Amino acid sequence: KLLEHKEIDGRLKELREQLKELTKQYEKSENDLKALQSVGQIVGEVLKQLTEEKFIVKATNGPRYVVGCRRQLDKSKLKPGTRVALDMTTLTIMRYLPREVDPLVYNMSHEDPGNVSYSEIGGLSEQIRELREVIELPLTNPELFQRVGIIPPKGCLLYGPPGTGKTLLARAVASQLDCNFLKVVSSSIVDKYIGESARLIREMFNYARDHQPCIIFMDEIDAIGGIQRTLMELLNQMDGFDTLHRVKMIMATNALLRPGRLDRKIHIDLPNEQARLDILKIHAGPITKHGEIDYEAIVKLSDGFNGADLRNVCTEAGMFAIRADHDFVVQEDFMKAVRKVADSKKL
Amino acid sequence: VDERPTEQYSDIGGLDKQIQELVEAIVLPMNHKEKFENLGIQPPKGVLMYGPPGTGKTLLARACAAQTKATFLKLAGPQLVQMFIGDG
Ligand SMILES: Nc1ncnc2c1ncn2[C@@H]1O[C@H](COP(=O)(O)OP(=O)(O)OP(=O)(O)O)[C@@H](O)[C@H]1O
Ligand SMILES: Nc1ncnc2c1ncn2[C@@H]1O[C@H](COP(=O)(O)OP(=O)(O)O)[C@@H](O)[C@H]1O
Ligand SMILES: [Mg+2]
Repeated sequence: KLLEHKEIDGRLKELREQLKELTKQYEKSENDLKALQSVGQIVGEVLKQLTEEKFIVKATNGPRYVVGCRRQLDKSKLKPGTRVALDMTTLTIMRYLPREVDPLVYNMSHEDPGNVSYSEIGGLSEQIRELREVIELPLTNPELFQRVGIIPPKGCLLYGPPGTGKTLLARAVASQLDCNFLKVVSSSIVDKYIGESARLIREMFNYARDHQPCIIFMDEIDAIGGIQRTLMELLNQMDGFDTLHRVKMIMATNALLRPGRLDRKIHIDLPNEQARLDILKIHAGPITKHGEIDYEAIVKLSDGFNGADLRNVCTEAGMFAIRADHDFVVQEDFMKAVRKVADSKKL
Repeated sequence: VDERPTEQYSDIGGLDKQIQELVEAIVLPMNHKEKFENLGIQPPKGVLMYGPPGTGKTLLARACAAQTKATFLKLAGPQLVQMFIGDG
């Protein structure tokens, strides 16, 4: 009879678990009914602060209303520009919301606190040294700079062959700090005349301060808005007045070279063949190669003088292997591409 | 594309390098995939066909659409411009 009684316990215990689940299911049904009475609240920005109990809010896609805060809200949060959710009937500010998204801000705010070793950018040990000598001392010991008296070390320049790794230099030196490391390459800062400024010159330093150390990286200044007087006024504005969080502009392209207009200028040498080996090794690392592969004689026949020249030569080598099931590139395969790209670049 | 226009690659002349480039950058990565991941070479995400007018860019696009099992989704620049804000 014990087995039968235990059998009944199985049916009884099954019902108990089921009813518990049903109660959990119903308790959800009650929750959604309560949320049903909930009503939407319009979204707007607090343009101005008229008084303690009066606010000016511009609805997202409607008129601007003068409204008042609910009550138990920290009026400190409701600062000009803060998003708020007005009540649909009383139009009273009920709660503050964080601001996000925005079309233009994708590269001027994003921070990249990564760790890219200088081995990634090969053949520029000397060039990277100057970056540290230029961006390390100002960051580490502002006291010694202030002790001497000369505050602003800003400026800098990396004129040289196009795209031979200029961005990487600002990345390899990003080993310490350089978190935000924004890029504004020839755009949004002067735009020929003044087109871009504050909202395209300060918003920069803005996140360039509300965050860890960053690099403005106004690369390719030779293509800004495509004017010189505006640029001269551009580089002599309050930019260096603040210099927040040791953010150093690192323009790089090809009496404005004096201190206060352009700091140390470094010319990036054409990829040295002995350095060219360094590039082929790092660049060609990821591609599945075979043991017999040799990165020795390629440079002798590969003097393209462009960093990207080595990247596609490594990649275009794979496309050589795309035909046929070759999972690895052969020494001849690389020579096949080098004799192609090193000669194709001539056209 | 539901009518599947017909244009064999033989109909395209004078562009053997470009046809191969487009097939290898828009077709080879499409139906192979795992092979490319094997060599770890990132296939380009898009192809921009630029040249003097009438060079045959749209003809190569038609040939790819005809000789590709992929679901071609054609469209025009003017088509993605509408009066209502955000419609495009
Ligand atoms: N290389 C070519 N091989 C075959 N046909 C070609 C070639 N070049 C042009 N044609 C022919 O001439 C015309 C070329 O224009 P097509 O329809 O290819 O668009 P397109 O070249 O992109 O022109 P558009 O610049 O006006 O868009 C087509 O009728 C095409 O068949
Ligand atoms: N010396 C180098 N070391 C590492 N990568 C390089 C080097 N030279 C070129 N590259 C490759 O080229 C690209 C860098 O181009 P970049 O110099 O930023 O162009 P631009 O100067 O127009 O911004 C990177 O994708 C990188 O992989
Ligand atoms: Mg066309």
